Amino acid sequence: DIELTQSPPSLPVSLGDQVSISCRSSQSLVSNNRRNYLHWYLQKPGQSPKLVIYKVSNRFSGVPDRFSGSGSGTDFTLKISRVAAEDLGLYFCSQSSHVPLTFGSGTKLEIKR
Amino acid sequence: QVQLQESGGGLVNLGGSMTLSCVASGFTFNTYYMSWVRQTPEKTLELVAAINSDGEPIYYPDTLKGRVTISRDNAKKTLYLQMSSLNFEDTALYYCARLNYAVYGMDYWGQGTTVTVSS
Ligand SMILES: C[C@]12CC[C@@H]3c4ccc(O[C@@H]5O[C@H](C(=O)O)[C@@H](O)[C@H](O)[C@H]5O)cc4CC[C@H]3[C@@H]1CCC2=O
Ligand SMILES: [Zn+2]
Ligand SMILES: [Zn+2]
Ligand SMILES: [Zn+2]
Repeated sequence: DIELTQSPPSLPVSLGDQVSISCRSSQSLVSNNRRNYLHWYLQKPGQSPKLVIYKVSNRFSGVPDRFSGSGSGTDFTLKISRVAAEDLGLYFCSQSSHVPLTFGSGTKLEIKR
Repeated sequence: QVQLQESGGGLVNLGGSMTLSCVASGFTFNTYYMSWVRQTPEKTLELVAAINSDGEPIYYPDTLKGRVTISRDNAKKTLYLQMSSLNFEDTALYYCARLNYAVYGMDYWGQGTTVTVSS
């Protein structure tokens, strides 16, 4: 199906850092009528997944100003202008352009040791 | 506030069955497509099933065809998932997730219910 590879699998950060995470699609998301249906979820530790961004750049309801997304085709990026403690957890990209809807390999945002 | 609460998980013997429930509140449940996503120990996420507001399944993976059933009781604002012939791989955290027309994907997710398959 469509594989979504997330780089890096783990990202050690410091609060206040500006980070960019990647999601590479195994197949183009512009091959049909559902162009770039690429979304991002945050799974905070001990909590359920929350929608951050949908359709590459759209900030979902309740998503702070510091989150943004870019990309077209096969390479998508999620950017966090200033990491807060509430931003740590597992980030999952997901595509709904093609059937079935699939989820990415994940990027764990964690405090740098 | 949109709320989703799964229930019914627990310990199951190899080859047994599971019936999960997800009761919805804070929205008009009968107008939303719904889904079940399972999360393995490895934190991998996988779509198990999807249903329209009409109660018709719109998706099942072929790796489970014959062992899964997704249903809804709109009046009870409840979503169900039935799975039979459980194997060691069915062990996961099972989440119900609301489907959003604008996202064309999941918006809200419940807390999840755990199914633990035991030999
Ligand atoms: C599961 C799925 C990915 C998600 C796709 C989706 C994602 C969101 C979605 O939204 C639903 O849209 C209805 C509509 O279009 O009228 C509105 O009425 C509902 O209020 C809303 O809940 C609908 C669909 C239909 C097909 C689904 C695919 C089938 C195969 C697959 O992989
Ligand atoms: Zn594939
Ligand atoms: Zn895949
Ligand atoms: Zn396709």
